[PDB]
Amino acid sequence: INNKEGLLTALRRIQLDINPKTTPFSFHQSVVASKRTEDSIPQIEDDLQRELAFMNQALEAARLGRSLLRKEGVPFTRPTDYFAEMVRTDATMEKVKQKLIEEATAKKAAAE
Amino acid sequence: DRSNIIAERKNKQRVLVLSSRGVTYRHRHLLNDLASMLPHGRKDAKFDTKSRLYELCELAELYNCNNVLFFEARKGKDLYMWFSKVPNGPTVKFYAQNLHTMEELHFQGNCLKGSRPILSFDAAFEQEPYLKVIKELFLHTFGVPQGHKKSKPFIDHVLSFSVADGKIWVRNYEIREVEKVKTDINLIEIGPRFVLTPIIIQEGSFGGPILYENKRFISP
Amino acid sequence: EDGDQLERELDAMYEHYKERKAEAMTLAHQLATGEKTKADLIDEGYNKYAFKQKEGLPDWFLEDEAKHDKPIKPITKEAAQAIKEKLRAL
Amino acid sequence: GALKYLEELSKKKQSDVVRFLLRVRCWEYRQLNVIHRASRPSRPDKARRLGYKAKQGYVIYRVRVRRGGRQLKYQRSLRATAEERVGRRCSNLRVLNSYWVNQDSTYKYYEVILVDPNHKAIRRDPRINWICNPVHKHRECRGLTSTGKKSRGLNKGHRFNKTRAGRRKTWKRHNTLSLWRYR
Amino acid sequence: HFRKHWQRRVRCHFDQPGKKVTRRLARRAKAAALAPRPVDKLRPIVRCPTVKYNRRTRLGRGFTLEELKAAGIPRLLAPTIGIAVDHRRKNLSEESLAANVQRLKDYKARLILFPRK
Amino acid sequence: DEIDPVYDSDDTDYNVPVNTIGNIPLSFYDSYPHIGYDINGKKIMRPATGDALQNLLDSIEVPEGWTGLTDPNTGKPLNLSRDELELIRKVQQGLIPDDV
Amino acid sequence: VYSEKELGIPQLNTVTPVGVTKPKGKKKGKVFVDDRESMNTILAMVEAEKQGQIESKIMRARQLEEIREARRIEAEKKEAERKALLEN
Amino acid sequence: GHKTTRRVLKERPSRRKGAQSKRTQFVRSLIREVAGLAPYERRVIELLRNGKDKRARKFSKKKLGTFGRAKRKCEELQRIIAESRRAH
RNA sequence: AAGCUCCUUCGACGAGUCGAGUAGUUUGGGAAUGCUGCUCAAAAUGGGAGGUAAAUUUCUUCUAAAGCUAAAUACCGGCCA
RNA sequence: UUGACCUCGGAUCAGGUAGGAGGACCCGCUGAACUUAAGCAUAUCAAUAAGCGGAGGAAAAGAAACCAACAGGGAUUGCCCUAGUAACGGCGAGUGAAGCGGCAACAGCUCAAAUUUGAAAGCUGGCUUCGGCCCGCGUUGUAAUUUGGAGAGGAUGCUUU
Repeated sequence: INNKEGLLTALRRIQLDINPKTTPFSFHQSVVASKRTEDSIPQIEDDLQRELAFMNQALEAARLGRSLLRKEGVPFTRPTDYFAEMVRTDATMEKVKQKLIEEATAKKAAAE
Repeated sequence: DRSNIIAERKNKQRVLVLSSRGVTYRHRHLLNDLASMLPHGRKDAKFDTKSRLYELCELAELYNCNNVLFFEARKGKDLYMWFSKVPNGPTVKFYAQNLHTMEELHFQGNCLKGSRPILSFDAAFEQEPYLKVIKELFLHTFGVPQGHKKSKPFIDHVLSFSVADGKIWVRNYEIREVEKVKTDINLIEIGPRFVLTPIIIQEGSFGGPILYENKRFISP
Repeated sequence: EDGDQLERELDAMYEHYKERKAEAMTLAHQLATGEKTKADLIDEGYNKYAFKQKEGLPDWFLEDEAKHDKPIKPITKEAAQAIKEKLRAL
Repeated sequence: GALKYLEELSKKKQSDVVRFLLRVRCWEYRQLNVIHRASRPSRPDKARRLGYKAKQGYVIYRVRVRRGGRQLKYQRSLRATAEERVGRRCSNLRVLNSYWVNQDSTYKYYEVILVDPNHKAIRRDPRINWICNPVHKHRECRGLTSTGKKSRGLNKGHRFNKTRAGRRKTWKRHNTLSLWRYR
Repeated sequence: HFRKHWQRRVRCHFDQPGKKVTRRLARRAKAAALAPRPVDKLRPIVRCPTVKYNRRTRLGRGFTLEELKAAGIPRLLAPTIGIAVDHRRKNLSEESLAANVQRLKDYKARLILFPRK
Repeated sequence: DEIDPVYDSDDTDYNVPVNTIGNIPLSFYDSYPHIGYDINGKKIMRPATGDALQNLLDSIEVPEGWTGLTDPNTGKPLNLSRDELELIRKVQQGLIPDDV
Repeated sequence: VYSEKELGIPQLNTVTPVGVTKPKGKKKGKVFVDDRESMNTILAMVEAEKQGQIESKIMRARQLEEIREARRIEAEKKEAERKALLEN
Repeated sequence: GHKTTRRVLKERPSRRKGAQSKRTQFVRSLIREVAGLAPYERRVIELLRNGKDKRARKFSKKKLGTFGRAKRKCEELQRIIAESRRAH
């Protein structure tokens, strides 16, 4: 069951107009990648290549949005003068710092 | 005018994130992660499963919310996510399978709680029709309206959507600026990693005619 | 009839027996910081002891009810510091 | 029908009239002692459904117990504590049951129904000679009352796998190394 | 798996023949009490619930009310002649109902009932 | 009917600050002349510098609305209004939850 | 116990911003604060660290206000220099 | 699975083991009208009379803990308001 | 006194208890595994626990907050053998 | 003035009851550490040892707010198996059930919710010629009937003491 006509009419009812001619990237804030990325992923199981493909797609979208944000003039670089709430706790930051330090110390201690 | 959007033309959008009565701690962590990421949203928990989906609709009407994100836990092991345009908008059911929350110490990424993300949509969301619908609903959900002042103003994180087999994959990355050698972006994963198998798309708010049935879904 | 004399005797005996023998600052902090608003304040003020007669009742019974009508609300170290600094005199 | 109406009052116990009555009775209980005798119950409907009988040998005792924490919580309920205090007070009687009657910001108030095992009306009544039997000595002390069963988890289902047949007995049964003759 | 004191919680089985002979004496004592009656009450034929054991059948707890009524044995008199009665069970199938009715009819045909006092 | 996504008068977020700064402790921005950034991205200055005599007088006799809390919006300490003080008094006493 | 500078631990985007970070091992940039005002700002922060704990709220506030004035003058001079460079 | 003929079972008396009888409805309503209202019930009554249905629903949910219970309590309070209006 | 059959008559079923938030304790078990303590506090086409993507919470199975009860079970103790 | 009703007390009044002991097994409260992880802190030891309270010849549990998805099972309890499975875990050390199935034994019931209302029909005590006389409890509810895979009430015609 796939009613394409009904899907199209429902999306027509939903649709918020998204036109670069009419509407700014500051508003719509969406980037559509040209590549399908299923070609970029040869095998589903391979975690490394899957992560790399997602990395590539996200990076391309980020660069495109960044260029559009310069074209619009909206601020984009969060300055060192700024401190604000994080999505995760400074305690979590301290813990991940501890884990990284432990791993590095173990490595170069094994070298020693 | 207390719609709390300071903008030329306002994107009045609201998300009500609801959880069910039997959600696992991992699913509650996922709820907390999306609640932190979505600043035009309201958290609520323990909706009785014996109630009705249009009763979810009056719940969203009570909270004045035009979008609802429903977390239904089945077996206490399998997540079901409902994205619905509340008043009379088509709704999508996906099944969430693989779960990774922000509290795991292998992500090594962090951003602003509520800052606007770069929405990185895949191409299949641009060709395929039911993926058209999913893209529209997802844009309306994670849209983070323009002049909404409960958001911080500097863009530093990317929410990327990408289908591989038949499944939507969600990724969250942080933009790190490093100056070029005689400044570009390195993306470092932050948080919610949850794998989506689309199941159904209904025309109504929560009922209505069925339009897409994913005839490749094998249930746990 | 009116009981005024007997109430006088009871109050005199109670006075003779007496002779012989953070939460507010926490609420103020919650109101100041963007945590709880006016509607929340009245909602929390509708307690089990709401509509407690206090004017026409005898002093001894009012003192007993005041001793035993204290609800336990969470407190904060910031509120403790604030009350200590407020109580600290010259 | 009057008991049904009383049950509805106890259901809407937060109403105006019930709040006033519990206020006045709380003042009276604070004025009285920690443990005292009632010939007639404060909530006759609750007493009747718990088993109180208008017979010579049934008594009610009203007891106030301190409420709050013991951050270690005292695993015995205040109801069980009140029943145990009643047992040490009148060791002669047998604790039939108990029910909450009132509460305050410092004390919680319970009424316990007690039965006299040495009165021959109680001996004759074949519905109560079971508690006349000697196996029911200090049921409150052995946790055999309703609060005891609730705290011991004496219920059926997969939710009560570890406690449906006794926690310590289940532990012992699972940790015994049984060795047969023909191994 | 010997982290704990299996030394204090080891219990042996040297009393197996003793328990066997005790059980035999107990059933013999029950027979002596109910000298002409059978030692065990009649029980219905029921089916194992799970899918792994559907095709196999076993003994139940007691007969259903509908089965007793169809067999013509009163509910209050069946336990006195030695028929286990289970009020919780329901038939839900003519096959099981008929099987238990046939079993009860065979019991009636093989039973001799004595006239009170 | 289509729901109009508007804060109600009773909503928790009915009034949200302009400072855009979250639940961060006030230890930050102590050395910086501004308090955070607004929507557009422009930093918000301290309002003014308190006088030494005024600070000494406040320490000697703290005002009625003094709470010892630094305002997340402005460098000056946050002070409760008279209506807020009356609300706190009414909540503490329990004599009148709702007026009239 | 080993030095974090030697340990190749990447910077993390906690509450304190990472900002823009130099590529590893290649030409870290040089920024000069040769200006007397910048000297005074950093020196005043150094003296704040040297003083440390003080028992007077007024003294702490005046210390903070002085070093805030230091940043303010530094920022004004930097803005003036940026305007001059834009002119040139 | 197996093909067996299903029978029709007798209605168990344990069905509806709650309350649906008119006598209990009478008793419950009479006890309501003799006893009165709780503080929160009266607050929600005031909200509904003033017309703040959303605010009343939110307050009821906050006091009770469940959406269904909040909706139900709003329902009884609404019929109480209607019955009082008819009585007046 | 008692068991039944039939019916143009009826059919009451346990509340600071469930439940929500929260601290402690405990378990293989955040659908909080069970319990206790604090705040709020229920319903009567009700409530509980389950099944299920199957298209909306359909379906299944039981009635919690009163109580009694021998036998199969343990037994370094008592009277013996 | 008098007499009730209720409540609170005294009596070297009459009749009884509670201590303590024992504690192998049993029911609860409370509750460690050594050790292991070749260091150690979560964990483990252990929901154990010590301490406290309470019975019996057994105790406890016990007649589903159960198991289950069945072509259904049908109180509790103990053995074998499920099984070192599921599940949880500095996912290290490790921890660790349950349904079902084969058995042993098997027994079901009492209440609150009703108006006996054409009759408190119920029960305690002392006084006895031991047969029946009082006193008191009690209507703020003692007898009979009834407890939801039910029942009540009439009619109805069989069958039991």
